[PDB]
Amino acid sequence: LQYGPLAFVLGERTTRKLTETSKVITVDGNICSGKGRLAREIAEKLGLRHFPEAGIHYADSTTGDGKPLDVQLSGNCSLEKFYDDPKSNDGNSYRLQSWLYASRLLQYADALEHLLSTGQGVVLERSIYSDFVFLEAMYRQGFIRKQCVEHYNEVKKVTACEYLPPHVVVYVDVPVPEIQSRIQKKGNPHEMKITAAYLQDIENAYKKTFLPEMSEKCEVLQYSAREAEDAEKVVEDIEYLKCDKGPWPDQDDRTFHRLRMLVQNKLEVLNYTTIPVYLPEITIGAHQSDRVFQKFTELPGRKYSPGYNEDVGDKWIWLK
Amino acid sequence: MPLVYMNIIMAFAIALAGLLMYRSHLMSSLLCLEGMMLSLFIMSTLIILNTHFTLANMMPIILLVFAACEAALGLSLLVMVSNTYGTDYVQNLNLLQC
Amino acid sequence: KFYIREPPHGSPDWLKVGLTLGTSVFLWIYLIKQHKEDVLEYKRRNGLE
Amino acid sequence: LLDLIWLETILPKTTSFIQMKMSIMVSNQKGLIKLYFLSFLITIMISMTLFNYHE
Amino acid sequence: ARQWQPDVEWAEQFGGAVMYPTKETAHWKPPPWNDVDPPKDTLVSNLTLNFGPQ
Amino acid sequence: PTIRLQEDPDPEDENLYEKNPDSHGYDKDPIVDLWNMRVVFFFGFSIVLVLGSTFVAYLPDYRMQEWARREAERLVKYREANGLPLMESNCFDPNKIQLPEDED
Amino acid sequence: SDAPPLTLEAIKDRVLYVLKLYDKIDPEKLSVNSHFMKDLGLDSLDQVEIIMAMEDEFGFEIPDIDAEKLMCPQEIVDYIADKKDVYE
Amino acid sequence: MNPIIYTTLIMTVMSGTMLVMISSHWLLIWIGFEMNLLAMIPVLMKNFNPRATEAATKYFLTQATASMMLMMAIIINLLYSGQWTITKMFNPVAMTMMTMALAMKLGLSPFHFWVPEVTQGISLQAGLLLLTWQKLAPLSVLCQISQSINPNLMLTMAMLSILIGGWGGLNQTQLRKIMAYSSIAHMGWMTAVLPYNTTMTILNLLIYITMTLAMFMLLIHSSATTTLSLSHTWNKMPVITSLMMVTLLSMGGLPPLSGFMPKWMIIQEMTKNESIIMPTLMAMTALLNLYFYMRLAYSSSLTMFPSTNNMKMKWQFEHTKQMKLLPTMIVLSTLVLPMTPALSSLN
Amino acid sequence: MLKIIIPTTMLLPMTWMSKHNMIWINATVHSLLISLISLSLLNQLGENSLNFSLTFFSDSLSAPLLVLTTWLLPLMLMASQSHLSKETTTRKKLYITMLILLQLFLIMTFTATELILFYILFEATLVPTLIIITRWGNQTERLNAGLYFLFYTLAGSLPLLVALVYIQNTTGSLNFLIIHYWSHPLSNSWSNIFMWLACIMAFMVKMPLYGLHLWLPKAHVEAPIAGSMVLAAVLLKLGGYGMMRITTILNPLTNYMAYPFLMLSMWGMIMTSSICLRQTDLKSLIAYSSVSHMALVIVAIMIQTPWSFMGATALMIAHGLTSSMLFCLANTNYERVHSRTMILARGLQTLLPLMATWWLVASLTNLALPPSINLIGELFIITASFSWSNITIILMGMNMMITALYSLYMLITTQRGKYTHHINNIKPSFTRENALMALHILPLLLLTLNPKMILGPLY
Ligand SMILES: CCCCCCCCCCCCCCCCCC(=O)OC[C@H](COP(=O)([O-])OCC(O)COP(=O)([O-])OC[C@@H](COC(=O)CCCCCCCCCCCCCCCCC)OC(=O)CCCCCCCCCCCCCCCCC)OC(=O)CCCCCCCCCCCCCCCCC
Ligand SMILES: CCCCCCCCCCCCCCCCC[C@@H](O)O[C@H](CO[C@H](O)CCCCCCCCCCCCCCC)COP(=O)(O)OCC[N+](C)(C)C
Ligand SMILES: CCCCCCCCCCCCCCCCC[C@@H](O)O[C@H](CO[C@H](O)CCCCCCCCCCCCCCC)COP(=O)(O)OCC[N+](C)(C)C
Ligand SMILES: CCCCCCCCCCCCCCCCC[C@@H](O)O[C@H](CO[C@H](O)CCCCCCCCCCCCCCC)COP(=O)(O)OCC[N+](C)(C)C
Ligand SMILES: CCCCCCCC/C=C\CCCCCCCC(=O)O[C@H](COC(=O)CCCCCCC/C=C/CCCCCCCC)COP(=O)(O)OCCN
Ligand SMILES: CCCCCCCCCCCC(=O)SCCNC(=O)CCNC(=O)[C@H](O)C(C)(C)COP(=O)(O)O
Ligand SMILES: Nc1ncnc2c1ncn2[C@@H]1O[C@H](COP(=O)(O)OP(=O)(O)O)[C@@H](O)[C@H]1O
Repeated sequence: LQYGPLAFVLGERTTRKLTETSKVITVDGNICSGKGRLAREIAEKLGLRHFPEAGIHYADSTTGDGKPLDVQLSGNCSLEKFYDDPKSNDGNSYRLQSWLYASRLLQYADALEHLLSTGQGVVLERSIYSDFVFLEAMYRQGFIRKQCVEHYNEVKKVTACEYLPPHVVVYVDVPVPEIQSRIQKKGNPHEMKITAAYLQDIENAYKKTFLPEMSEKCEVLQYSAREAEDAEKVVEDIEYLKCDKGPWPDQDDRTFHRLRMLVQNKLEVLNYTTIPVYLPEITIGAHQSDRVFQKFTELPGRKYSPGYNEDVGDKWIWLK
Repeated sequence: MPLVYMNIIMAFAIALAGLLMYRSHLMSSLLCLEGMMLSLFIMSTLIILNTHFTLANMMPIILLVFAACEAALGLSLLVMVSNTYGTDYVQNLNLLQC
Repeated sequence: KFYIREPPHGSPDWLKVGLTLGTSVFLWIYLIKQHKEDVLEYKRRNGLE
Repeated sequence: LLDLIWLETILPKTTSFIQMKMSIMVSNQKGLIKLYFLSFLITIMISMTLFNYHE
Repeated sequence: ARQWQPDVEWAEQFGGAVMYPTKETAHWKPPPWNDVDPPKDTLVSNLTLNFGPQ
Repeated sequence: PTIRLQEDPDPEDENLYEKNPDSHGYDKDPIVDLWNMRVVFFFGFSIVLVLGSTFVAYLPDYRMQEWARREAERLVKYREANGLPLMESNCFDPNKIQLPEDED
Repeated sequence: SDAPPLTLEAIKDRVLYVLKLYDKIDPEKLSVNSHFMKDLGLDSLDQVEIIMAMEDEFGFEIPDIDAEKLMCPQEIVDYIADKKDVYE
Repeated sequence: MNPIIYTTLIMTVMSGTMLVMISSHWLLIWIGFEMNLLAMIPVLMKNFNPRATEAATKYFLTQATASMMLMMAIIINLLYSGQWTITKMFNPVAMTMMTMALAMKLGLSPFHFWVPEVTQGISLQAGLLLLTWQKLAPLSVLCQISQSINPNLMLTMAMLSILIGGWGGLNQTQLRKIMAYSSIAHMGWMTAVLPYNTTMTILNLLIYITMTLAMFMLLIHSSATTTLSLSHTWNKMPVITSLMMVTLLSMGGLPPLSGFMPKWMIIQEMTKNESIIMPTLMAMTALLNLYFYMRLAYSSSLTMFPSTNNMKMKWQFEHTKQMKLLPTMIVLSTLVLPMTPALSSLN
Repeated sequence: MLKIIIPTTMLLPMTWMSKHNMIWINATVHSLLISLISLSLLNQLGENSLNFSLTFFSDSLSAPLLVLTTWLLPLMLMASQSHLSKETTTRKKLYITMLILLQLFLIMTFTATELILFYILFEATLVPTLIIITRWGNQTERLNAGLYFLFYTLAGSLPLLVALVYIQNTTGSLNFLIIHYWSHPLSNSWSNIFMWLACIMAFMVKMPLYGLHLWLPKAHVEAPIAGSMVLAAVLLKLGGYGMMRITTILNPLTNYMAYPFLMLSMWGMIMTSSICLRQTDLKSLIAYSSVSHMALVIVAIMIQTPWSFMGATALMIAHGLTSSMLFCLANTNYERVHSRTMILARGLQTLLPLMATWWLVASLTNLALPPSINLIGELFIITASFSWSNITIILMGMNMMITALYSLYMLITTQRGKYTHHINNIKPSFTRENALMALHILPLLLLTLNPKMILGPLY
């Protein structure tokens, strides 16, 4: 019995599952910080499910087999090319930013569904609430136009309004020269082309806008590079928080019912990401749309519904 | 028909004209609705009393009950509109066109 | 295979399949019997047989 | 003169123009109840007089 | 050598509030993507009262 | 980008003679194309065109043209033998016609 | 429909009508290029009052900055044209 | 809103309609209308989104004015004859008042103004309810009093509804307003034949209801409320767009589809009553509805509009909740004409 | 009659269950076999029709039309499969489904005994044609053309429905046999005048009559090759068939009300033939020649004589074959140069000699060279018109001189002269195209030896 109004009528409620450890936690920070390791250790210590940061192929890992699909059939954008040519005339930068926002929205829906169905907490690296810091740095560096920013804000206005922000916002603050040195030592040839102005703009967006408006609804935990490696201190700091500022205690059983009916059915989650606003960076002609959709359908397990593909070993199809 | 019957019918017609001609306030239109209900009550009661239809004497009372359900409904809407605009003016109800 | 287990899979829901087939068979049997009784009643009323 | 202009002008172009004008006239309502409720009052009076007063 | 299909310039004719824009109707705007208008932050004034001295 | 979208370039047409110098212009697959040619030729020229035309040519005289000629021959023979007119101006016997009362 | 396509001549006419409505200025004297201080003998507070009158006339906020320079009618017309995006 | 409260409000709406349709007393019919409106107001406001508040306020005002007129017609009929049974309305002034009140309840022209606004203001499910279930009670009342309906007034209102629906639909890019104008035109078709044959009215109502259910369920499946949003469906679900095009063809009245059956059955009936000009005008006027259905078919299925990059994400997910009666609705709304004589089961 | 209808219906599941690379072969073979079976309807009586059942009947007028309809389907499939090569399997199956549904509707239309059933099928033929034009056309005008096709027809045919259900309410039946046996004269009144107009304009729009012909140069030009073939060959003849059927109940009013249509046809013949002389689009030239040819059929039906009816039937069949061939011939060059402009590609006889022979034969049949059945129908109509009025010889003769002028012009512009230098992609003709032309032209010439099979019921 899939959750729905009938299951709400006979019994099942979500407020009974919450046991003070729900605590949706997001661990933000600039590029090449230690936020991923810190988030993994936090999820290990607190017994929470960890969600690795959503990339271009995040949606592939949740559908069919978790293997990533071709970049043509999924994403249609390249981060490596974005580092190589941030001002390319094929619209790669904003297409990548919009795809990443959609992936973050999908991952947030998945995390909220997990929390509301099992009661166990979730940890994330970034979220839809901190995605914009990459957009602003893109716009201030002249990589995207103003129309792309307006389209991003239109998509964010009608999507983020349907979800509850995280309880705990962990920020790892690492100065620009240190992340520059870490990038140089990392060895990725594409990642070394990041200008210090880009990283400075990301930091400016994080500190000037994101954290001030995150701190007015819940407590924010800022840490430095050296004290981020001490995960037990951060974990007990989270343990001794006083969460009384967010809307999470102000949530009833009917509000949780609506939210849980929204977090499943991912088609409704992604409804407004494809609004009919025709920007060249993301609009695709009819011929290319048709060719790529036909190419997607010819994938081994994508022609029918998940249980009705005779070419991946599904059986008893004629009786389902 | 006596003069009382056409006086009650005229009161109903006046209240209907008052409802159909909005000025600014929704509350004024709701008052016109209540006035129409009152004229209907008086007319039906007069007809029932004149003809000594004994059972029908319960009919006007029922007519009153569903009058209140209409008032309480309308007032409810007047709250919500007010909460959107700080005013019960009918000019603010223009988001939807034809 | 697939990432999510896809609970609806190679083992079809046999309760649902049995219910569907039973409903179809019961409907067909009822229709056959109804037609037989209708023919008998019609022939009885019209003095044919 | 005939095939591409006047035969077009008389039957199909005139029809499309008239239908478009009528559509614009019909659908151009600002959505104010104060206007079409007064229209309702006019309609009710016209029905009471034209149709009911001659049966 | 390719069949014509609609492009952005063709599709934009159906994106307005009405099919045939008119001088007065050209100022009509399409409804929001969700049917949610921006909240009208109407300033509901508080009553200001003197308590005392009398 | 001064372009309005991401679109595929218009592809150039394929010449069936490039990969199949004897192509018949039915399909890209040589065997399927050859069998399409054979089936079209056999069922269009050999079956419908020849056998159908022969069938139409030898259709029996259901229109009764020979019958009408024979009946006309018999009537002409009889009427010339008796001396009666070959055709009558009236197709219906006037004894079976009931005209209205009077001419005025 | 909305407001008509206002032109530069309309801006100039409204500006000069407002200025001739000021008591401390003789109407026939002032020109389009006349400085407020040097030609008309006005001080800073009179210029502030004139700017507020312009704000009332054209209905948009002119900050304290970008008002310390509008020193003849002509620069006022330029400021209004730039803000309202009119060119002809 | 709680699912139990939603279920009880839906039950109250259907209970009001049933009370209207099973009552022999005018007071109980009026009570059924009152109950239906009372339970219907919150259904339109299920999602707050202040446009729904505007739609509910407009709907309440219109329906309450109609209810007041209905009660006055009842009381005048009682005054001129001490009768409470629903019958041929012994007084003609009361008959005119009731005809106007029921036309206002249905949305016939020139009382049609509220329908496009209310339909656009509410969600698609609320619009489905408003355009399908809400027509039963006034039409059921009209069928019971048809022998006393003044043909002139009713036919004038029917012709006005057909003309106005056809003209209003032409200027619409929003799908809900298109549905509303289609509803107005079909209402006019329904009430045109009512004084002559109520079986044809019932047949038209059933065919219109099944076609409307098909269209609304299809627009729910692909969450599109505008033309440009519906132009993206081919790149996600081509089958949905194909079935939508076939249903749109049926609603235009094209043979051999189902939507041809009512018009064909109405014109014939109107001809047996020596009405020739009226059916000809109605048949030629329905071509406007056909045109603005065909424009939508052009936008959604017969051509391919440009799409967006994020649509690729949507390729990886399936529609979760499924409408079980949608296939039956589509089949009944398209492939039913050969079973036309079954209409004799409706009388 | 079901021995033709049911196999046509079985073509649909056969197409949908066929392999991805076998749909064309199966469709062509089985449509050819259905043509072979449909040949048996040519065995007609001399007195009455073939009344198979209460629903379907066959006549000396409808049997040749049925044979032409069934024969056209394999040709449409052969001509379609080249430009639909890059198409997905499901959409090819949908296109073939459109063609099969059109054929089924036409077969049922030409044999329906009852006028309302005939009307329903004659309207059902609109949906597949509209879908074909507006979905598989090549240019952006295909949408507009579709609308012109849809509303020109319906605006004419909606009154007809109103008339038909009217007649059954006064005579009691719409069966064509009962209608013919129980015929009564039409009195001279305004009501009868408008009943005459309602029963005629629907078919006149389909011919099309000059004045209401604007939909044809759009629909035929913007449609794909199979769409234009079916539109020219069969769908135009629906109006002629309907008029020939329904003129039974219109006498003697037709003696008075035929004058405006007769004048329109006799002058629009000249007008369309003259238009053909100045046409930059070859397909548009062919489409206008269709209107010029169909005006003669309208005249013949209006004057109501046995010779005129025989000529109308023969001309209808001959025009179907000739116009289908001309459209295919134009499409062959279109798929080479991808333009419909006549003067773009010249001197093609040097580069494609056998296709030049096909062009010459098609042009010869277009200008009614004796003893082609085109000439037979034309001459019979001209003789009947001469009996109707001698002065008609002035117009008809003029038409002939113009018809030969724009035909050979069309032949000279595209075949003779010198080839254009820059066009270097003109490949040799395929066996598919040559066989398509041969299967167009061979029956046309074969019908000369047995013309009574296309001369209709008045023979
Ligand atoms: C001439 C002959 C022909 C006659 C023709 C008749 C007319 C033809 C059809 C007319 C038009 C039909 C229009 C249908 C409207 C549908 C609206 C709707 O519900 O939403 C749309 C819905 C929304 O889709 P969705 O987005 O996926 O859903 C999201 C949820 O809505 C998200 O919301 P949620 O989260 O809140 O989910 C809650 C959900 C889940 O529900 C639950 O969880 C269930 C929990 C139980 C709650 C316990 C409640 C008990 C307490 C309440 C008691 C109330 C008492 C009232 C009585 C008072 C008496 C005075 O419940 C619902 O969604 C709706 C519940 C519906 C309940 C219906 C009850 C019927 C009432 C009947 C009353 C009559 C009584 C007798 C009267 C006597 C006189 C007085 O879409 C559809 O349902 C598809 C359309 C299907 C329509 C039916 C098709 C045609 C009918 C065919 C059947 C055969 C008919 C003939 C039978 C003849 C006799 C045998
Ligand atoms: C490439 C090289 C070219 C040159 C070299 C070729 C060598 C010469 C070959 C050409 C032959 C010349 C023809 C000369 C005429 C002789 C044939 C004639 O005798 O047959 C006719 C017979 O012709 C047929 O009747 C006509 C055939 C019917 C055509 C139907 C087409 C097949 C259907 C295809 C579908 C097309 C749709 C059409 C819609 C109507 C006579 O008709 P009829 O006077 O009676 O017969 C009298 C005796 N009977 C009655 C006992 C039989
Ligand atoms: C699109 C086609 C229509 C679809 C409609 C829905 C299909 C599902 C069937 C609905 C099930 C309910 C009917 C069967 C239950 C028993 C009915 C019985 O209880 O009620 C009788 C009534 O029976 C129903 O009327 C018969 C229902 C049959 C509906 C089918 C007719 C469709 C029209 C023909 C189009 C072809 C479609 C066929 C299906 C593909 C009592 O008759 P009566 O109370 O004295 O008359 C009421 C009306 N009066 C008083 C005003 C005269
Ligand atoms: C672009 C192509 C479109 C298609 C063209 C269709 C043509 C339709 C025209 C129909 C032809 C005749 C119709 C009616 C017959 C006669 C009409 C009239 O002109 O003749 C006189 C009619 O008298 C008067 O003139 C009345 C008619 C005047 C009003 C009609 C308007 C004519 C103006 C042209 C309109 C254009 C038609 C096409 C619309 C687009 C005859 O004198 P009268 O002896 O007394 O009446 C005899 C008729 N009876 C027996 C019924 C009594
Ligand atoms: C591409 C455009 C083609 C245009 C097609 C439209 C032409 C159709 C001509 C009129 C159609 C309506 C006829 C209805 C069917 C006739 C049945 C009948 O006989 O009824 C008449 C009624 O006839 C009418 O009422 C018809 C009047 C016209 C009403 C609609 C006007 C439509 C336009 C008419 C003028 C145009 C005609 C030519 C148009 C040519 C194309 C431009 C008499 O019946 P009773 O009342 O019983 O009389 C005996 C007892 N008293
Ligand atoms: C209803 C009546 C209510 C009355 C309420 C009165 C309120 C009193 C408010 C008092 C506030 C002050 O004094 S504020 C103190 C003002 N003092 C100074 O500014 C000192 C330097 N003076 C100058 O620079 C020029 O002389 C200057 C005059 C400014 C011209 O400026 P411009 O050179 O740039 O034109
Ligand atoms: N919203 C975004 N926009 C652009 N690039 C992003 C975005 N999010 C992540 N990235 C890129 O993804 C890469 C790895 O992510 P990052 O968090 O910086 O390091 P890590 O997670 O491995 O510790 C980086 O090169 C970063 O720039």
